[PDB]
Amino acid sequence: DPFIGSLETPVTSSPLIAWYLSNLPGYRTAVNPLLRGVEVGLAHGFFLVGPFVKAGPLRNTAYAGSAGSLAAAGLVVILSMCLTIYGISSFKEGEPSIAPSLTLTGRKKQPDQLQTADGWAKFTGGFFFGGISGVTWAYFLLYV
Amino acid sequence: SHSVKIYDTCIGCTQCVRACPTDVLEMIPWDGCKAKQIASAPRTEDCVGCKRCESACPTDFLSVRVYLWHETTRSMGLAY
Amino acid sequence: NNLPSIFVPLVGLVFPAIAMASLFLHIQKN
Amino acid sequence: SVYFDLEDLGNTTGQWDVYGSDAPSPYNPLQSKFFETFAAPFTKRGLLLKFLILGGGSLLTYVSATSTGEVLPIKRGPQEPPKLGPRGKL
Amino acid sequence: MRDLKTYLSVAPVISTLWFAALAGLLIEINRLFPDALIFPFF
Amino acid sequence: MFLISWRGYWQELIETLAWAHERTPLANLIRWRDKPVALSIVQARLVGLAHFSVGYIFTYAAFLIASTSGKFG
Amino acid sequence: EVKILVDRDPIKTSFEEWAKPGHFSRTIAKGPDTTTWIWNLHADAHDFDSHTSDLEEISRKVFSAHFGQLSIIFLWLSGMYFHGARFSNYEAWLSDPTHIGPSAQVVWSIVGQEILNGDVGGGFRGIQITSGFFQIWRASGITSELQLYCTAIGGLVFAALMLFAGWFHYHKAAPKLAWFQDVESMLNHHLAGLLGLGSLSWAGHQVHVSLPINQFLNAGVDPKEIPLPHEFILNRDLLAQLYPSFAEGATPFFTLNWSKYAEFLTFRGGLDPVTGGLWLTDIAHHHLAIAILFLIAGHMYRTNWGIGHGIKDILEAHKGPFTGQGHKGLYEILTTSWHAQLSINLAMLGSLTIVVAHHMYSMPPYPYLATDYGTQLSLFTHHMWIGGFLIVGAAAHAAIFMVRDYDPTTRYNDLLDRVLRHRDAIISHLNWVCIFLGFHSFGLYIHNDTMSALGRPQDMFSDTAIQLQPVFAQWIQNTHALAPGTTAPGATTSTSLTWGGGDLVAVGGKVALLPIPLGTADFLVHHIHAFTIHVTVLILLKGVLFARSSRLIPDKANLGFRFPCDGPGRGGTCQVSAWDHVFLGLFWMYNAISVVIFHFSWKMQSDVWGSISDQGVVTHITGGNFAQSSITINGWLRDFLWAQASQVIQSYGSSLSAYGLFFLGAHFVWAFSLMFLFSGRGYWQELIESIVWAHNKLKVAPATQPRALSIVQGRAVGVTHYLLGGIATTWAFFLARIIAVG
Amino acid sequence: TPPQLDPNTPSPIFAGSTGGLLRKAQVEEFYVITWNSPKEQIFEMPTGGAAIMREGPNLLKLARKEQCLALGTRLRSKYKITYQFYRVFPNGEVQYLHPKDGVYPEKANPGREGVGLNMRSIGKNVSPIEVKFTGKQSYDL
Ligand code: CLA
Ligand code: CLA
Ligand code: CLA
Ligand code: CLA
Ligand code: CLA
Ligand SMILES: CC1=C(/C=C/C(C)=C/C=C/C(C)=C/C=C/C=C(C)/C=C/C=C(C)/C=C/C2=C(C)CCCC2(C)C)C(C)(C)CCC1
Ligand SMILES: CC1=C(/C=C/C(C)=C/C=C/C(C)=C/C=C/C=C(C)/C=C/C=C(C)/C=C/C2=C(C)CCCC2(C)C)C(C)(C)CCC1
Ligand SMILES: CC1=C(C/C=C(\C)CCC[C@H](C)CCC[C@H](C)CCCC(C)C)C(=O)c2ccccc2C1=O
Repeated sequence: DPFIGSLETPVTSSPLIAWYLSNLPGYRTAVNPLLRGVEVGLAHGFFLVGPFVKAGPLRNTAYAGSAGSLAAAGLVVILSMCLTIYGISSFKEGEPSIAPSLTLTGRKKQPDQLQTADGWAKFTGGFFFGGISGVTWAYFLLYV
Repeated sequence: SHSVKIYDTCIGCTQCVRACPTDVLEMIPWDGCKAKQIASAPRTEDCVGCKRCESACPTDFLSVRVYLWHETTRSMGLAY
Repeated sequence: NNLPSIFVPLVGLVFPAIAMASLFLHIQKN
Repeated sequence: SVYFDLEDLGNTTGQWDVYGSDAPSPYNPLQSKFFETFAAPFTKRGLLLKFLILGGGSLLTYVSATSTGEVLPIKRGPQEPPKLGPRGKL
Repeated sequence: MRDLKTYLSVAPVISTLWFAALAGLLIEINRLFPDALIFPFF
Repeated sequence: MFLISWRGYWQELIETLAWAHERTPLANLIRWRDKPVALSIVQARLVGLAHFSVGYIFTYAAFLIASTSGKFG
Repeated sequence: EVKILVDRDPIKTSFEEWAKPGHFSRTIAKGPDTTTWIWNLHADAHDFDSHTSDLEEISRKVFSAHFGQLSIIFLWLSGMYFHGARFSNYEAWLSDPTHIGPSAQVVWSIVGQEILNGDVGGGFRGIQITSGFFQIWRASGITSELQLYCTAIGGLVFAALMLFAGWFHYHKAAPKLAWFQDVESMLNHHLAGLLGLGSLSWAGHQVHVSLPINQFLNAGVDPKEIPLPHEFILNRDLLAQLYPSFAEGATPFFTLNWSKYAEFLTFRGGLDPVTGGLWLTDIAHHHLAIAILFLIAGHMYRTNWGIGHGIKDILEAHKGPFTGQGHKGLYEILTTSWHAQLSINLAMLGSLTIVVAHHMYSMPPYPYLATDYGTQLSLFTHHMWIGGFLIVGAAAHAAIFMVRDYDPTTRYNDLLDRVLRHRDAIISHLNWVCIFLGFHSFGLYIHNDTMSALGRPQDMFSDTAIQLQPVFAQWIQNTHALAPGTTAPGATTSTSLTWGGGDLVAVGGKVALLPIPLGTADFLVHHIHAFTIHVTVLILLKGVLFARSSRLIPDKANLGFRFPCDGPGRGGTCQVSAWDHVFLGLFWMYNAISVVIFHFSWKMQSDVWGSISDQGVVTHITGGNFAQSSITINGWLRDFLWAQASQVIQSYGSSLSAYGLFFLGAHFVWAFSLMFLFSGRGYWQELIESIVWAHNKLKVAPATQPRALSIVQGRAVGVTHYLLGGIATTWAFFLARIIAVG
Repeated sequence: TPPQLDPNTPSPIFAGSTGGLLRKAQVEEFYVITWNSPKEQIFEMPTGGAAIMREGPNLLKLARKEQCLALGTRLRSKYKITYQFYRVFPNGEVQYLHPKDGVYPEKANPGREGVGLNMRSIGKNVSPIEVKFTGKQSYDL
């Protein structure tokens, strides 16, 4: 549709990009949100562990990495909070999902349950658990 | 929606109706002027507040007045 | 003693977060 | 060459998912069961919020109070002898 | 001649002529009498 | 900044930013509840005046106290 | 075909149009009702595109204006030469250039301003000039004042000729439209004729006049004993004694054994030890090569004969991967409107001026120029400001074209439409880049300040705690230093001494040039420069692209180019025109140029300039504190603004006192500008109402009712006063410091 | 006049751009403008760029009423073409918007009801003190 505020470009519409983005955990519609959130949190915590231990205030002392690891965990907690409130102000208890109903081709498909109170709650819980697990794994691998 | 009012000093030159960008004002028959017509503002909910009608009005003071009031999506000029 | 080491972090960090969360939730409520 | 249909408005207004996928879950059933059973207590929202707030506050306060002077220069305190003021003030 | 005289009577030209004459008179007065802080004639 | 630059430029910038946020992947899942708009005229004037006054007061207080206390005389 | 087409006596010369002001516009010509009329009479004077619609009259007016501008420039040059001839100490400075300061102005003795006649040197009293004219005259071979007088007379004659030519080409024989629309012939004549021939003639002058006189001067001969320039032409024995190659005559040139001319056509490079400048033989060689290149390149376009190229054919027949059909209707657009050409030329001229300033400071081309610090500083800052102003004006004219000369029906271009169809992505990406660059560049400085204020000097981004070194620039510097050894066997040494590697050059006990080190501070300042440039580009591009229409206002093109707003509705629509975008980008151009000149001044004073004793040690002006004090804002405020302002504020009672006065006056003007930037028209109109009542009570009411300035006029006044005050402050501070300390 | 319908009108030839519809069209509303052209010609879209209008009936979708009115007034001023636009809601309701009486507002038409008329001079309004502590306003009286 030429009258929609979007353009078709090789980057935005390519088989490789489409496949890679559709295989990301944030776009798997059929899977329940908990398993996606667990993976997202694991990856985010494992990434976040590094910079705190590499550029922290105590980075030159012997405690450094341990302290940095703790800081990373704290950040995850804050992020989890930033998720929870976002659910409370967005999705009500009884309203259905607000995800798009039809695909690009035009076929009718089941809307994602991530945009729901229970779905978002599961996503946040999985994200918190995965973030804590990833931070712990990164610390153990780096300093053992 | 802002408030648009018309007073009886109008002489029916039809400049305000032509100046409106959202089709708010129109003309109706009247009795107390040479032109035998007067302006009106039925579609008040479509007003944005550009005040072009006041810009194009020959009188000692404007016979068409716009008072800003409660704003909404239409009066704020938002397309997103 | 050591009261500042317990009270400064509380006022500086925890209370602003609680107040911000409460105010955001109250504002966004319909 | 038409783009406006009144019968349905999802196509007319452009309500699509560009990168959505409806494929079945690739995760192993055993790992999925383990994660589902172990991550259950954090599913509730109000309980999660209250637990997060209380645990973060308590942990931060405990770490701040229990910390020694080696990590924190403020807890170590001054070491050099004091200094006098401009006009001899103490 | 009429149009040239009319142009010479326009505001910027008359202003610049008047101010040039005033500046010249002031400069010459200050040259003839170098410094002045009080009125000493009385 | 609030005392010279006016509203239309920032409104167009906000519209462009809204389009950019809407079109990107992995960030269009998050959506706002209140439509972002630029500040009003009187609000911007008030903000500029507050910034001006705060800077004035803080700068003069710092200079006065430091200069008077460095010498104590 | 190519032909000369003129119209005889299109206009009649008379004074009847001088009497009535505003004859060009009927609305202005009607008469003054209020005071605003006056303010309009000067605003629309030069808007030829609005006076009429025919292209012929506009082109003729443009031609006449160009001729008048040329006449004014010639008058200015003649005045400069006459001042150099009459009131100057050029002859005294010629013998001892190192110990005498140039001066070409003498102040009268009316009020007490005679204190401004400082002791420049050589038995003279006057104001020290920083135009660098003395070095130009020395490099040209001038050794007397009669030649300067003759040059001034010639300049006066040429100015009169230019004025007469302008009058003749407007009122007697005015070219037709087809004459101006012939771009191929104009390009051929500007490339082959204006540029190649002029540079060839200058190279001939340098070969025949400048080189022998400068060689005699460098040998140590007194300027009063040097033979006159025409003696070298008349006497071949003198030239044979100087350069034996001339004994062979012009035979080698036609014999293709050009090596015989290797005596006065060299490729050594570097700086001359005696004068601290480039070799004159290299300059003559470069001019000859440039003349050859331009003469060859001036025969590319087809005019009146079979051979040549067509610009339209070149544009249309262009095929590429990313372009496609592309440039199909650009020829008509470029040959139809003046504004697109004006924007392109303005941008190119600004970029060329910036490049000129950089190349001039890096490699000094004039004798005894590197050791005169004030001249270098003044030239750099002046050229940078001129380039910035031109670059700013280019965008404004581009917006004017896009607003009033663009129609997609008769003249359609594919590339412009493609660009206009995706402006949102461009604006969003530019905004993100600006935000990211600003955040990082300024957060580094704020972090350094905070870490230093807390007694933590080991956590800063500095050469000692956390090092961020410009590795790419250092690699380029090393490559340039090693260039003449293997990569450029023809050159004896490197082009410039700036590259890390080589020796130090000093003239007369003062440092001329030495390699410039690069560290963390250069990294930070370069990133700040990039951030400022990106923000200015964002502002100008947003102004240009959204000129015709916008999401907020779908019909912005109907309102025009210079309108204040659309109304209080839609939440507020103040400053939506492209004129407001240009007025906003002026501030950022000012900021960027100020930062650049501050960086250049501090770095040059700290790491390059200085003095040398007999032992061999070098003492710099500020003792190399740039690398450790310029990493924090407090260092910039204390070690640059506070420390280097001692000279300007203590100049009272001396010959520099005038500068100090300016250092105050500009400040005042700056503050004055704020009055026009923080207020509005209604308050002033309501006050003028009461003032007019008070006037009416005493029967002194004027017929022209006073009116407050328009919104656009107020914005223009504010921005003009702001820019003038800031620039004058910087000028006074720089000149006072560099004259008192250097 | 009786409101018309726009069942299956085609659309002009456009290559697409980023100035089109957004989430508000799917959530809140959008507008549709229909006209009739006697020949195929190129015009300028309000969203940026140029398009070509097919000969015959043409239909277009826009986001706001201001864009529709600007395009319609440009068409009337330059091409001498009659046009009409409606507003479309998410539930499918189509509301006739442009001339409701069948004639343009600038032309006086009998049978039109007057709204927002005050039969007094602008200086006859009461002071704000008279309307204090009440929900009305001085200009409303
Ligand atoms: C108002 C009070 C306040 C207080 C008390 C602190 C306190 C602190 N700041 Mg913060 N900060 C504040 C405001 C405040 N900040 C503001 C306004 C800004 C913006 C400029 C910052 C920006 C800032 C930066 C940029 C940095 C700090 C850091 C620090 C730590 C320095 C001690 C140390 O040397 O590392 C000792 C070692 C540590 C890493 C401590 C690890 C344990 C922490 C306390 C986590 C405990 C986890 C827990 C779950 C937290 C979440 C619960 C939630 C309720 C907060 C300490 C936690 C440093 C830091 O945290 O390093 C990354 C640092 O780099 N702060
Ligand atoms: C704007 C830039 C800026 C930057 C870069 C820094 C940087 C730094 N600060 Mg300073 N600081 C700044 C401004 C800045 N500061 C300002 C404005 C203030 C207030 C005055 C301070 C005050 C301050 C304090 C009080 C302290 C520091 C300290 C530090 C260090 C702590 C780093 C850390 O723990 O968190 C890093 C945390 C991260 C989560 C990193 C996020 C960025 C990641 C890498 C993103 C990269 C994106 C990637 C390319 C994405 C691609 C996606 C693709 C793969 C698909 C760090 C070197 C601390 C110190 O002691 O250091 C010696 C300290 O205590 N800073
Ligand atoms: C080879 C001959 C020739 C030369 C030397 C020039 C040179 C010049 N032209 Mg070009 N031009 C030419 C051919 C030539 N043109 C042709 C054939 C056309 C028609 C297609 C044009 C169309 C044209 C236009 C429309 C304009 C110019 C302009 C200019 C001036 C640019 C200003 C500047 O850069 O400062 C350089 C300054 C100097 C070198 C001044 C020296 C004075 C020169 C040598 C005058 C003699 C030039 C003239 C062509 C010969 C006289 C012929 C006549 C006596 C019969 C410059 C004088 C612009 C200008 O400034 O207008 C006045 C301008 O607007 N030119
Ligand atoms: C290369 C030459 C050049 C040329 C020929 C033009 C040509 C044109 N410009 Mg462009 N322009 C240029 C460069 C140029 N511009 C640059 C570099 C900029 C960036 C600042 C602009 C920005 C610009 C703007 C913002 C506008 C134009 C417009 C116009 C048109 C109207 C001209 C006018 O009426 O001024 C006649 C002269 C004046 C009004 C004099 C004003 C007083 C100046 C500002 C004071 C400077 C003071 C002095 C330096 C300091 C000493 C103080 C002392 C006197 C006490 C004209 C077609 C105007 C237009 O309407 O276009 C359609 C318009 O609005 N131009
Ligand atoms: C010195 C004061 C000042 C400052 C700081 C700014 C700042 C800015 N200007 Mg404004 N502006 C000013 C004066 C100023 N302006 C003036 C006088 C004018 C003339 C009218 C303008 C006109 C203007 C225009 C025309 C434009 C801007 C734009 C911008 C933005 C550039 C993007 C970027 O660099 O952001 C990065 C951020 C910074 C450089 C600001 C400082 C942030 C530091 C690092 C602190 C961060 C610390 C930390 C996060 C704080 C947390 C503490 C808290 C929790 C308690 C930025 C917000 C441009 C824009 O918005 O496009 C993007 C733009 O187009 N400005
Ligand atoms: C500084 C100045 C001035 C002056 C100037 C002058 C003095 C100039 C001169 C000039 C000149 C004096 C020039 C010349 C030129 C020449 C030429 C351009 C030539 C050419 C030639 C040729 C081209 C040749 C050819 C040939 C060949 C190749 C071979 C054989 C044959 C023949 C010979 C033909 C004045 C006052 C004005 C003004 C101010 C400044
Ligand atoms: C940058 C600038 C400047 C400067 C400029 C200059 C310096 C210029 C120069 C110029 C030049 C330097 C030019 C030249 C020219 C030349 C020519 C134009 C020539 C011609 C020739 C001829 C024509 C010849 C002829 C002949 C003969 C005689 C013989 C043989 C044959 C023949 C025919 C070839 C200034 C400061 C003003 C400022 C602004 C900017
Ligand atoms: C100060 C100010 C004014 C008032 C400024 C005025 C009225 C300009 C006055 C200019 C001169 C001084 C007036 C007189 C000019 C005549 C040439 C005087 C002739 C008499 C002798 C001096 C020769 C505005 O009108 C305004 C409008 C919009 C935004 C800001 C402002 C603003 O800041």
